[PDB]
Amino acid sequence: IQRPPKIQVYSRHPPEDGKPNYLNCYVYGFHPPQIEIDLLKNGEKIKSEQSDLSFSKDWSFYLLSHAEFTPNSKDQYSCRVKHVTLEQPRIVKWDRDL
Amino acid sequence: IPAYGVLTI
Amino acid sequence: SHSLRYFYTAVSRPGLGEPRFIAVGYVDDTQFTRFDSDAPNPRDEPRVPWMEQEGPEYWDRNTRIYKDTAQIFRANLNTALGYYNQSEAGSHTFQEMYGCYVGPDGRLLLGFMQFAYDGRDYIALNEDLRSWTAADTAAQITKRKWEAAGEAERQRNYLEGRCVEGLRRYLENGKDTLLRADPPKAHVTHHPISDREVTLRCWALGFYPEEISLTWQHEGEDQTQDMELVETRPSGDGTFQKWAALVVPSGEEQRYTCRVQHEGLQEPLTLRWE
Repeated sequence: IQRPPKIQVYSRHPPEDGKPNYLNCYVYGFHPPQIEIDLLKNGEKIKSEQSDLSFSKDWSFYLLSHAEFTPNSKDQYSCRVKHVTLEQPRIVKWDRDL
Repeated sequence: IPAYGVLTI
Repeated sequence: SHSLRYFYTAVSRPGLGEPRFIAVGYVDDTQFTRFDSDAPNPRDEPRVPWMEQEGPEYWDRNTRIYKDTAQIFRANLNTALGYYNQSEAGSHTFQEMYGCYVGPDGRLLLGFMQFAYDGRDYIALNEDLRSWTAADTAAQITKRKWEAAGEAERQRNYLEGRCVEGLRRYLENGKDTLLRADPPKAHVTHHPISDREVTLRCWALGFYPEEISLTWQHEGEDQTQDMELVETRPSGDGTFQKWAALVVPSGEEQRYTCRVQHEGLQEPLTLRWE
């Protein structure tokens, strides 16, 4: 009865150096609800906010972790997700093309 | 307003 | 068409306390309320500015309903253990989805109310609002009880009455944002893969509501088979984003067009890499 999380990592507005933005990690279509979503900066966890647990018509859950940030063409960002269906934590880079 | 949510399965 | 929808989820956590209960409220594609049994002082709270106009008696009522509902859902998780002969050691999920869609006459179009145990259909109120569908044999026990208790009827009463009258009130509350559609601002990006193939990516950004159609067309026929549609995702400010990618040959990009339509677009959008 377990479904793996799908993951998108992306910014709210188009990225530009020195221009304040929002980093999003959208993880969805998973079950059970127990999940661990951390935003990473250059490999390390940063303070992030998480949306209220909700779910879709197929009963799978979705969440949004996000943080204010300022792209600088130096720092890398990624999203780390731990879940029962995952042997080890999955990490998804933030790629501005996606 | 939400329903009373009183349904016991 | 507008809807008012509520999403309930309770999660058991053996040895870690009472099962947590979470209830989020949606009016169309906008979360407007939220309740969390784990919060230091469990309250139904606004999550949108246009609900801040509602008085304390309003919120206090919801809080009472939600605390009740939280206890019932805990009962249900217990009962479910008996129904399925499961130990008190594992974690389990119970969910409810319900709400009302309203048609152009401002009246009930569709009332729905369903439940799930561990992510599978449990029981649901049929579209007629006068009968239930049991997903398995356990839910059949529940079905006999709710029929004998005339539950369908009073649930119909709510969906036809309280639910739509509420929805309309909320639409009025947030009329300045809920009734206007933000069109998507679309564009195409170009990403060479090799000297022979390139990915064309069609972006749709900052649109509301969530519904949208992104399709790639090679003059007439659309290429559903070889294109990557990502699920629509939240912008974080209430709007949404989505893209559709299509791998095509170098030199042939001009032959493919992206077709975008959204409720807030007077006529479909047609894009291309020039």
